[PDB]
Amino acid sequence: YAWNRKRISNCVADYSVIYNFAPFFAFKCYGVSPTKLNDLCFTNVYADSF
Amino acid sequence: VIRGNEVSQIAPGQTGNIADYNYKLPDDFTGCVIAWNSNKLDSKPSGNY
Amino acid sequence: PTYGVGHQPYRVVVLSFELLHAPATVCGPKKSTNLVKNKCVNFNFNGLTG
Ligand SMILES: *[C@@H]1O[C@H](CO)[C@@H](O)[C@H](O)[C@H]1NC(C)=O
Repeated sequence: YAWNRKRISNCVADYSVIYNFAPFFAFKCYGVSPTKLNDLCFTNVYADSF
Repeated sequence: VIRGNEVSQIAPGQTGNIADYNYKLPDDFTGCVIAWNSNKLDSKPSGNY
Repeated sequence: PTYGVGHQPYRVVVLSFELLHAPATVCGPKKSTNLVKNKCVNFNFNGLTG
């Protein structure tokens, strides 16, 4: 009910360290694919943790 | 033998670490992939190297 | 063994069948039948029906 939102901006994002940081199975995306996240890029990224 | 994060990487049309440098499958691949956990046999308390 | 479920070792066996172009060598368990001719029959030649 009090989920924390973190704004990510003004940096270079590498998504290959997400597997090193946390022990999960599926990097379940909806509008994109996991293997193509390092090529194209966005405006802002938000992280919501609960 | 691979890690648990990269079991889904053994598929036609994948990129990254295993699929680009170690084991690549063709785009028109026909066949089956069988994967199961082997933490009992392929792991050690000191670290399996 | 103290790692998470995403960092466990996994054994992977990949079976790679190739479709039939040469005469077939490996085939599943099925009983063969005598060959009949000049009759409207259903046939099964090396897995393809008709
Ligand atoms: C998380 O951070 C703590 C403190 O910096 C560190 O001891 C720990 O190893 C980190 N976890 C991972 C998986 O790197």
